[PDB]
Amino acid sequence: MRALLPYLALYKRHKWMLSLGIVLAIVTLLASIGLLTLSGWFLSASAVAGVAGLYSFNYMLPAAGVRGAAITRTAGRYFERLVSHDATFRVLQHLRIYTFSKLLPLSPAGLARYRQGELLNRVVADVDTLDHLYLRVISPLVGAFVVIMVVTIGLSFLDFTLAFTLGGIMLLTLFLMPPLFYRAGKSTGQNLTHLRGQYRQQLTAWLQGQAELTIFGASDRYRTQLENTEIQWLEAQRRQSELTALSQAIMLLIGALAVILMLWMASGGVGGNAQPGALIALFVFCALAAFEALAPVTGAFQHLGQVIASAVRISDLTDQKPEVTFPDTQTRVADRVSLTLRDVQFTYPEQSQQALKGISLQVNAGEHIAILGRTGCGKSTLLQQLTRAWDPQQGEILLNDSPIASLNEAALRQTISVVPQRVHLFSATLRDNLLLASPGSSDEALSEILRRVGLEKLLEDAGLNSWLGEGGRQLSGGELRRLAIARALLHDAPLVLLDQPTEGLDATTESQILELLAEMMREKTVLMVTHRLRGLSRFQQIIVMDNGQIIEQGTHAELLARQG
Amino acid sequence: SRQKELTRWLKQQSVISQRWLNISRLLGFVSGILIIAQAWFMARILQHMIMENIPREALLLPFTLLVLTFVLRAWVVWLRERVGYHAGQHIRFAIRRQVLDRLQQAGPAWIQGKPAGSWATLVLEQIDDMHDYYARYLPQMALAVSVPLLIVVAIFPSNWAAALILLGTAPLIPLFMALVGMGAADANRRNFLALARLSGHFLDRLRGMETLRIFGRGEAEIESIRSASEDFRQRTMEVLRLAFLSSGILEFFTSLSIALVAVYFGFSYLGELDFGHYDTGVTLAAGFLALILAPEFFQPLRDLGTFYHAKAQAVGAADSLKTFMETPLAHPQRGEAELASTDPVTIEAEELFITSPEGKTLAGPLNFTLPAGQRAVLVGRSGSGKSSLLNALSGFLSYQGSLRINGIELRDLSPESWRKHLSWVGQNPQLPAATLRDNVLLARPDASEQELQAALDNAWVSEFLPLLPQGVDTPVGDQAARLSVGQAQRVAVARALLNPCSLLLLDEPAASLDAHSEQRVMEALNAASLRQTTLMVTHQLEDLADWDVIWVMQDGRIIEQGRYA
Repeated sequence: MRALLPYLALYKRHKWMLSLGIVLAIVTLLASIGLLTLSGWFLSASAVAGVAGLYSFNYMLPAAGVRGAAITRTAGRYFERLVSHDATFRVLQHLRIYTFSKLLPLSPAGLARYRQGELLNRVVADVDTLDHLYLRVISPLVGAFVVIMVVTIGLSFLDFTLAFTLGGIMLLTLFLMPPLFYRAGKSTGQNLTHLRGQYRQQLTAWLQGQAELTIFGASDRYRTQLENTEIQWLEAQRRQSELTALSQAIMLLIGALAVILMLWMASGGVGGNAQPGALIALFVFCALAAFEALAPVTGAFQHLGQVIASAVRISDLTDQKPEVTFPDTQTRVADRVSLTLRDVQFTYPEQSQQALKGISLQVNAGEHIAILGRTGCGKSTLLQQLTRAWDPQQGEILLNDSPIASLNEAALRQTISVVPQRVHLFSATLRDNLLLASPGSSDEALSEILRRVGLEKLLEDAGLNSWLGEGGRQLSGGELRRLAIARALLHDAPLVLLDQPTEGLDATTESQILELLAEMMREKTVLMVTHRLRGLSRFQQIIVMDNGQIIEQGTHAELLARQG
Repeated sequence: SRQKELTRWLKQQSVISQRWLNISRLLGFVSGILIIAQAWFMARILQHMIMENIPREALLLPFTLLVLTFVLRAWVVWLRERVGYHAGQHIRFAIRRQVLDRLQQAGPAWIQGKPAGSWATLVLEQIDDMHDYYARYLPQMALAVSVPLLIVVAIFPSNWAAALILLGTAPLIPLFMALVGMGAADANRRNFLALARLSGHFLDRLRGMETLRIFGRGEAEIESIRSASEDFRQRTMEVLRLAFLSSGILEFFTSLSIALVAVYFGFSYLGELDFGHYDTGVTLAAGFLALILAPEFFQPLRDLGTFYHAKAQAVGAADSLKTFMETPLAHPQRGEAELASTDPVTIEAEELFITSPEGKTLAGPLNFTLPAGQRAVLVGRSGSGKSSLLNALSGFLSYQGSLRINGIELRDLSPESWRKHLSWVGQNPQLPAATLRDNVLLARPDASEQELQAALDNAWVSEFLPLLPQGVDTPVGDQAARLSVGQAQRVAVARALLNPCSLLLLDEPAASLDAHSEQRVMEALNAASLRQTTLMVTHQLEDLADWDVIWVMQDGRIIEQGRYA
């Protein structure tokens, strides 16, 4: 279709490696057809000549052709598999960069409406199946078409009415069987995918709700409709396996019609010859050997639908506009912050909650604001506006008497270092996990900062060479929390936003971090957002808020009196 | 040792459809027979009109028979892998019934161990990985040994030299694959670690884009994707130079065989070579039979190469499935007794141990008595097995000890009829019905609407009904039709209170709920905990003064048993 237009421009970056992988597919298929066609003719020509015509018949040339066609068949297929797979991996790099460059400016906002679980696993499975457009679809379709044309052109030097029936049948199934079978199996492809995700959600809600289904007795009758979805789902997989049966049986009948037509028509006469002799087998063995060019064709076009499916599931995901835009004013980050937001009344999309009811607070440079609010207060939503995940409507956020919107992304990210509640281990070497904060940091600085934070068990063995994340030295909560703080210390931003630094930590670690925060993040404006009441005594200011509104503010006291 | 043991498992599963896996072997033999019949008829026709110049219409009988051999082949091909699918569907349908029977019986205690996403790859992805092994690999593994051997038997009476070119490559193909298999397996272990941490590199960076933006590394992790994609290509293109050499060996011997057959026959008809034929001049029809069948000899082994990838994934998917069925499980004993009355029951326990399905004891020796129809809150430290006692009373955990319900040991009680007197309100709200109207009526789906309305307002689920688009029948599926946590919990309360119960269990109902709903959840339950004996585990120590008994549970033991004194 036309959904592939943005992605066919990525295949054009490497267009001489994809063309070489198709030319080698044509050469290999022409060598397979030529080897059997020449072998079929060589047997007939020599048998007719017989012993009497030994000296008259020149067998050296056909004997060199079978050796030549056999070598280019084996070497051609080896290099066609190498060149076409190598070009597939090169385009894969361009598909991944293109997908990542598009999903990045909309990382917090656009992907929030979907669910991160399936969405992120779907993008990887759709980029992987866009990468297989060349091998599954283009290479078999274009390799077959040129092979059909060259065979038809080559056989027209012998008989015109014979080359256009073998070429005519072969072309009439390259353009008819793939569409007639994509159209025949389109409902099943939709029905099967709908029933697969329907069984998945009926199974997840049957497993996750097994405690609440067993007690009320519905565990048996909610499995009965779970097994009736599978019965319907398995009947939509059989109907898809009966279109592969019909396509292989029909392709065997069309390759049988061409062989039988060549036996009948070419025996009547080949090129105005009453007794063609050895030319009967040249056309019969061409029809026999020319239909493995059409073996991949019918399963290639159904693959185009799956590629069309995945080419639009990404081209709408990557074409939704970014929530915020960063003007490239080329500003310079200041040494101090003095964060001030006069008024911020912000509401989520498709939500009437309106978490910020127009709050106001002023932070001076070096202060240690500690916003307190129970769960559901939308206190973390305040930290979203400061990093500009969402821009507020009818709100004013200023940063050193300059609005947050005026700062370019290159300087805003350097002005504010935030430690998120969910800290992500990048599944890379520990040196590559903390150089994310500050790329220019020397190797000595990494060890020192990782020491002062208290992560000494990481530097004990292979401290900067060990592999963290998946398939490596996984970190635990409270040992991963010191990594988020370690990154914020490398980043050295004047403002430090902490989002629940001690949400799930025991007494001994929480006490360390609160001192860990105050000792090192001492000259830096800190705006810490928690629902815990322990360490607020060292903060120069405390903000107590409920349902996006400031109730108890200006309390230099340890905590809200009632909260104690 | 293990991979051999997994393959033996895949054989034990392939018994439901052994009838369907025998017709794929039989139709492989029949499809092999029709190839010789096709090839022999074509040679008979071709020789007649080439050597004996017999016209088209005098060969009308072989043409009529050659069509049948072509129609029969197409029928067998259509018939052969419809039988193959029917074979592979029956393993998938039978095993998926065994997996679900293993999960339903294991109960919610064992199910909750893993995320429901990792359970639904076992039931959906792992099991469907095994179809193309019983449907396409196993049938083809036996068509790759019959058809090549059946073709040689057909050629041998004609020539022992044309049937020796084909049979000559039979030992050489697996011999040369082993030589290239040493180099391949060397690169499959050197590059195995690097390609395991580079394959999941994109999804690694693609997830955690929120951490990449907040540090400004968005433009510098494009270069990482560029280096992790250039390094994954170079390493895979080292593995593939050897995986396409083993594949291309079969393509080398299928064209050497056609070249040798064509040259040997072509030279034999000229007089240079005369060793193959049985002292009778080799005929044109004897050279077409061997040339037509030379590509058909290697086709079964070529298809087997493409379907061989299904062999590996069905063994990997048999590793996850086999260990799942070989985990020992301790599950509650199926009782047979019943409850005489629906009057609220009395709980009693002495030296009670609660055993996990894994086999460990969560709650140590604990003894308590709960008189009929008296609420009793159970508060304790986190991780101290306080929630395990609620599961053991529900019948989800097996216990060694004494736990009798109303004077009858809980082991003897039939779960189907014991849970008719039981109601529960979990910590996280889990709504398994399609519509919000059927979630409330989950206890009994045919209850009168007049009664339902009295149950809806009791739990105060009706106050936020207008906010929902469709009202009572608003779809409540987890995707795009959700409710608030304090809203999907107030409908779990209505589900619990619709049908009166003898024992009602509460597992931290007011957790991670907004202050607005927490007020209406509790006072809906604080009035529902008096009609029947209630055992609540609460996180908040506040406002428990009007609770008959308090048990403090530390390390799975009742240490402080008091009345909020």
